[PDB]
Amino acid sequence: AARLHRFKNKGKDSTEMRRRRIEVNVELRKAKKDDQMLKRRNV
Amino acid sequence: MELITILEKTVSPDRLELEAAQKFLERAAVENLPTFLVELSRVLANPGNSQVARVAAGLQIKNSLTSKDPDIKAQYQQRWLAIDANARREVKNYVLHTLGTETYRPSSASQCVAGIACAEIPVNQWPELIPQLVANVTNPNSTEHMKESTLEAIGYICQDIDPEQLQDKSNEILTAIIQGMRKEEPSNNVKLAATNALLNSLEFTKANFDKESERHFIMQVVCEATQCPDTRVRVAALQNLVKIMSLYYQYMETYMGPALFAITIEAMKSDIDEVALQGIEFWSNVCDEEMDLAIEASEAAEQGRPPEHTSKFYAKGALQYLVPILTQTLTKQDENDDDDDWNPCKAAGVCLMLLATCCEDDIVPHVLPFIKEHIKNPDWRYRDAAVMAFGCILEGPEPSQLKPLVIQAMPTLIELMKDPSVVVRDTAAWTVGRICELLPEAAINDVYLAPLLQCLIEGLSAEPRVASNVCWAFSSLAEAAYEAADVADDQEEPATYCLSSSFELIVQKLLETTDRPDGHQNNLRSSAYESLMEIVKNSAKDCYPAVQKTTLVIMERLQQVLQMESHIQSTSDRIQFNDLQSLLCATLQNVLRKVQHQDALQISDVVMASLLRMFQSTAGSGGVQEDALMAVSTLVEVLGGEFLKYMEAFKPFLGIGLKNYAEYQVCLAAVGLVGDLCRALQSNIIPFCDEVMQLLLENLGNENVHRSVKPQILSVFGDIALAIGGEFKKYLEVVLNTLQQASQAQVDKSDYDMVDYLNELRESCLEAYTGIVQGLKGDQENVHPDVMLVQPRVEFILSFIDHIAGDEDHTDGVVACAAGLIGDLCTAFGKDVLKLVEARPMIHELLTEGRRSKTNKAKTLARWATKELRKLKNQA
Repeated sequence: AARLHRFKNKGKDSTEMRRRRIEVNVELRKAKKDDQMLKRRNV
Repeated sequence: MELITILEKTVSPDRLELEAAQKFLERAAVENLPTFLVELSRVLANPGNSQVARVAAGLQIKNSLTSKDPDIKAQYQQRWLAIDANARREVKNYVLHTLGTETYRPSSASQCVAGIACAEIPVNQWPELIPQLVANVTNPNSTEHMKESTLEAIGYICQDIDPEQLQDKSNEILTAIIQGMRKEEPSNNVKLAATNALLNSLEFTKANFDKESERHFIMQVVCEATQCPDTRVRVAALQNLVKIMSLYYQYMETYMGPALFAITIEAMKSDIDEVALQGIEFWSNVCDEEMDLAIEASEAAEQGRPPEHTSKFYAKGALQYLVPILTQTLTKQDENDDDDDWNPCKAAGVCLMLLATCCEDDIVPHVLPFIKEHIKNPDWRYRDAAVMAFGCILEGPEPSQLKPLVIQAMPTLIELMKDPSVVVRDTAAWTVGRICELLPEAAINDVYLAPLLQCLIEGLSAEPRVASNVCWAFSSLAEAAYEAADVADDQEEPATYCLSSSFELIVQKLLETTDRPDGHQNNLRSSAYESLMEIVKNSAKDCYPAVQKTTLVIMERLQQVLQMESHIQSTSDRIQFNDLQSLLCATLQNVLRKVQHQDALQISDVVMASLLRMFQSTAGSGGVQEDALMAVSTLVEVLGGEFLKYMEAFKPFLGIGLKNYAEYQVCLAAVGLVGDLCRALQSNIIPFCDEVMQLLLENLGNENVHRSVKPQILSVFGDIALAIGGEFKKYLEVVLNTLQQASQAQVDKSDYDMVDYLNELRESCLEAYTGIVQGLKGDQENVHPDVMLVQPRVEFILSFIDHIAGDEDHTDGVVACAAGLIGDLCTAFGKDVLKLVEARPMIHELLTEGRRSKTNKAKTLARWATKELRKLKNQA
């Protein structure tokens, strides 16, 4: 079809930014999980 | 009444006739499918009927036979095959004789041919179809209409029906289409019909691709067909040639020079739009597949294996004749610039941008003379491409050697941000925006920072099309500053950096631009809000009063949202409201994570009430509440163990969140919320555990939910036991049975989607076992007597990872938690598991590759697993 998602900054939509934000949050959730767990286990 | 008149009325301009005809045809098809279709086929087969009626009959049968939604089409296929063979064969007689009796350039019956065969081919009840079509094309006495009608039907056959059902009959069809593809054909319409049908059937022509003589025969046609005087044949042959390149790049080497590359350059010189576009599209795919092959080459190089596929560096040996023409056609812009239509002007940039990435550092000398010479042109046309091509080549070359060019052109860029040409200022905004993201250090230089920064602030007050492009520059500039701030200012959080001097000025300007009435144009509001999210997220310690003021301001913005839920009169208004509510809630996450614990107390009550009412404000539109509850979790992540003040006023909302069973995202976020709740509330979640656990087990039994949510549901079982301790015994028996059942499920290895799906599924299974083992273990004392409840299951748990260790798909995440679980199991019993582990040597090789695993957490769990294994052996 059309690859219009590469013309300067037209490939930055409301839905596109939504998935970018949530994947950051879950990694922080992942990071906070192990960091809390690792500190209680051993250095 | 006569059905011929019905076919005329469905095209006549009368609303009442259309619904009456549609109702009668739909009712008759359901009432008597076989007889009515036979009657319809009889009428259309007659050449004496009016062409309008025949077209109407063709589309009506097309609508009944096929649709847009695959599920509706699939059940229609099952309905058709249930019809008796004589009735099915009766319409086959008329349909195969209807073609060639219509003077219309498209064939109405061709769509009908596709629909019937959608169910006939899988059941193979019409085996004489394919041989019949071959004879029609090969017949020299056939008329022009009959030739093209058969070819048109052929294209529909290979476009709608699944490719697997046509794998066997590829040889016969290809023989027919080539016969009608000969350049000796006088009629041009036969050529384009053959060209369109040819490209639709390139996915199962590999059975004919293996023969080099046949392969040379097929390409002999398209190379000669490209030179056809008709413009439609020119693009169609090239368009077919584009798809040929996309698939069979491994064998196009022998003809690229003598036959292929000569046409593409010539086709790219055309003053017509499509001819130059398809040629540009062709060479873009060459670089694109070169990159993917380069990825495969990079994948094989590190592993040491020979590359299964190898490229030939076409892009490097063609940019000499590609850049000058591409740059020349890059200046074909228009005064009435619009972003709605794809045009060769914008098509030029993306192909040039793709070429720069593909050839990496071999595009710098071919473009610098053009930009340096036309950057001072009196007309904006040449200055537009002089700066646009500068940004389009910023990616791919290494930054250090590109520094001398960008540093000297920066003083020109700011002046170019002031010329009266609207397009150049819009173009310059992207270039400075691109240069900030890709070149952090160059974008921040005090000799040019203050003039550049002042231009950016003044720039956003202009037309929205240039305000949108500069907002992302502001956000990237802050991120570039942060990457330079942590190195210089402090180590864990910046205190005061360069942008801090103008930080308080720009942040309120971003608040101002969000209030502009033209925020919808070029997604201005979403651009500013995202820019506002990043600039607040990246601040300095001296900016605490600045972020404090906007925190109050955004709270007042929430107050504005409170009293506007009754202003919905149009659907688009709700859509913007849906977008607006998501942005503010997302912005709440950034500010709540960048404030002081004391400052959070005052805003806790107002936000909690605001979040509570906003959850219930959206009775429908489940998308917005997906962001709501995760925003609520962010409050819990920072507030601490003081959230019990609202727990009694949160259970019905938490309960109904898991009671959806329709949307997987909300419950996927909901299981995160309860995980976040227990992770902070610690042992105060005991009275609330009974309500969620009973409902949570119900989700396990129901299989109507999405497959993706199941591992996350199993993920929350382990952690809740870690908080309460040894009070989970009342639910321990139930979960193990579900854990037993879930671990029993297995699937084959044929489709990579479900192959990697089970990897994360068994990954969730491992961590669930870790939580209950750690939960009953307590805090510091020895093993509790509760460990005997899971004692009989440890053989099964070790057996489950025995199969995982025996597998060869694997995932770095899976191998990590398994090693961590072993340490927990070793702590659980020790000597008891020693006999169990010795009977399973596959876990020994599964832990040795843990050392191979590059992920650090895999290493930490790997050393954790082996250190306790030695202690168990050294226990006695």
